[PDB]
Amino acid sequence: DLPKSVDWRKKGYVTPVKNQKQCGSSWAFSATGALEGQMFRKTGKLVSLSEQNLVDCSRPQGNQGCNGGFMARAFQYVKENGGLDSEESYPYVAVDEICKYRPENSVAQDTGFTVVAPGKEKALMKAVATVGPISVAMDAGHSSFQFYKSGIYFEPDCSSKNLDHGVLVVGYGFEGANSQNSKYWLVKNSWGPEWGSNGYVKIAKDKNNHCGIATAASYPNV
Amino acid sequence: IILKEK
Repeated sequence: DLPKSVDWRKKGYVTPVKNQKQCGSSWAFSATGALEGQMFRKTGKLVSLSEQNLVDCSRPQGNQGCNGGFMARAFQYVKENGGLDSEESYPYVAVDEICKYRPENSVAQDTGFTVVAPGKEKALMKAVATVGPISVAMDAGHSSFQFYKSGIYFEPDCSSKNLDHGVLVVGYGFEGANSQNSKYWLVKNSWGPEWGSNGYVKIAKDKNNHCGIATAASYPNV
Repeated sequence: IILKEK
C-alpha cells in the first residue's frame, strides 16, 4: 500500500531552494524541480537545471516568460527541443532575454509528460509516492501565504480552480502518531529559503483539494 | 493553460 509519509529531500532528489525574484516564472522553477528529481532517479546525479533556458526559449509552446506559463508547456518544450541546459551553463537573471539554448550544455531530456487525474488528491499521493517530486499549480494569491511561516497552511479564501503559482510537491505527511490526521503536502516554493519554512510550506492535505494542489499536477517522462 | 503570474 502507499507509505504514510514521503520526503524526497531526504533521498537526494531535490536541489536547494531557489528564488524567482521579480519575474513571474514559478512555472519554470516547478518544471525544473520535477525534472531535477527525474534525472536524479535515472542517473544518480543531482544537477541544478536552467529556469532561464525555459523563460527565454519556450514561447512557441505557449509560455510567456516572466509574465507566466505552465509546467506541462515547459516539459513539451523540453521534449520538442531535445534537451535543457544546466543552471551553471545558463544562469538565472530574472528577466526575459534572448534564447541561448546550447545543446552541448544539455543535462536533461524528457519524452513528454504524465498528468495526474484532475482534483484527485489520492492520485497525487500515489504519484508522489511512486515517481518522485510532482509539479503542481495552486492558488497562492493571499497575504496569508505571502506571510506564511510555520505549521499547516489552510486558507479559507483559497480556490481550487483559479490558480496562479507553480510549486513542487516533494512529499507528504501528517502531524502526530495517527497517519490519517492533520495531513499535509510538503511543497517547495521558489521565493528563496527566507520565505516560509526554509523555502517550504505544508499545505493542508485531504481537505477537498485545498488551494487546487491536485487540479493540475504533472511530471516529466525521462 | 497558463498561470498568469504578472
